[PDB]
Amino acid sequence: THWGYTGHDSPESWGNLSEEFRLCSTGKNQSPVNITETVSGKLPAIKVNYKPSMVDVENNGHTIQVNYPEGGNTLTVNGRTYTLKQFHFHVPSENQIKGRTFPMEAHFVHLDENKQPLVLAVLYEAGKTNGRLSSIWNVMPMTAGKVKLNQPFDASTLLPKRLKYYRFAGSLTTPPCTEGVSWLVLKTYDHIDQAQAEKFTRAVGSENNRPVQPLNARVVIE
Amino acid sequence: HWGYTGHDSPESWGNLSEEFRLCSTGKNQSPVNITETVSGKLPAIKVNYKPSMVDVENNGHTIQVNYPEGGNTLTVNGRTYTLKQFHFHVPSENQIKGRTFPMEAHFVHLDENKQPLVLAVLYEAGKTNGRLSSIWNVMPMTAGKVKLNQPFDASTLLPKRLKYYRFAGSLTTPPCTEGVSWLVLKTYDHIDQAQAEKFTRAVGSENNRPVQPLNARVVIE
Ligand SMILES: [Zn+2]
Ligand SMILES: [Zn+2]
Repeated sequence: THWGYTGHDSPESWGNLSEEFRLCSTGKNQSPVNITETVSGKLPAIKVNYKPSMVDVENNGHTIQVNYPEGGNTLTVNGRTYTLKQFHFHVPSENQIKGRTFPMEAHFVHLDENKQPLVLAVLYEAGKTNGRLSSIWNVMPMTAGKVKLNQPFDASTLLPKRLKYYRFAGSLTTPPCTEGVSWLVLKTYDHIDQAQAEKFTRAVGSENNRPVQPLNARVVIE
Repeated sequence: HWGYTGHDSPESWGNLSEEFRLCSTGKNQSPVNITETVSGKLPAIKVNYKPSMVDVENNGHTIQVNYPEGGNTLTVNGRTYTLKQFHFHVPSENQIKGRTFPMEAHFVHLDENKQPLVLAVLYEAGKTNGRLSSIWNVMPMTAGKVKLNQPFDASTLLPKRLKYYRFAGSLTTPPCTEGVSWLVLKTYDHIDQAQAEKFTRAVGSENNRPVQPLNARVVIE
């Protein structure tokens, strides 16, 4: 069913749209969340192996998504290898750190061999222009459609130096709100100019952040 | 052929057809005016309604939302009833201590053995009911059936607290069949004047049957 962020299709109503979106309102391990209290722990290191690839940018009406038709771009964590399937954006951010909403947030969606999803999240602070995002921003479809990127894109450039992260379990922030998703939110933020965030919104048609959900029985580790 | 006005009013139903004789001779007729009750430990209601493809119908006596497919159920005491349809009455048919409400909704269920169960929701005059808007928008003004294209979840029409009044009754329209389980929710929902009047206009008149004596029945709450 059609769903959105405004009108009668807003996040508060996703569960009433179709029986398949039921977990959006009944789930107890939903995303995004407001990270306030955390438990300090010895978290395992992240091994990222991204390479210049043949990707295609897409405007699906909900976000601007960069699709990877093939494998080869991976993330290894605690012995398990996850393959990057796609990455997209949210303006403003969905997850919050101590009540702070960020200008933008990127979600790098991965899937392991058993099809278990893992999302790596990057938060952006308001500031200097990001040239690393220009290659995608300049070809950004202003309307619903896909555009093949002529030059190979290297997602490695979109990741910080230090890969320390916050770890918790959650779900997809969009319908059907499937749970069983591991979330790794990077502690080191990147940046964007207020104008970059603005062009995004204009292309999508509205802010596309889902409101924060209750942590419930969950503990966030840092 | 029956109605609420003209020569075929509720008070005459039993006289207009041998098939409608129970409307005048029944001792366990609905609706009723709930005044005196017996406090008892009633079983909790388990409602399992979901977004479904339904059709809206103006049959000349009410505005009805039909469910051709199964999947929407109500469970009480291990028994499971499947929602067949829900309709409305303006003003309400049942009363609580002499009080008639602006509107009343009837959710008609049937179990494996075709035993009818009616869940009733009463509405007070208040703010605009936005959860009824979708149905109200496509509401056929003339006798006819229209298939609501977007899915409708009847759970949005029910309050969080499901306490209810329990008594046995009948259908409130001919042939006034008895053996009907009635569960009237204690918590009220709301509608505005416009919505109520809009309903009367499409149906063509007030469609509430006058209250019937309880006789040997007792209402439990
Ligand atoms: Zn996302
Ligand atoms: Zn009725």
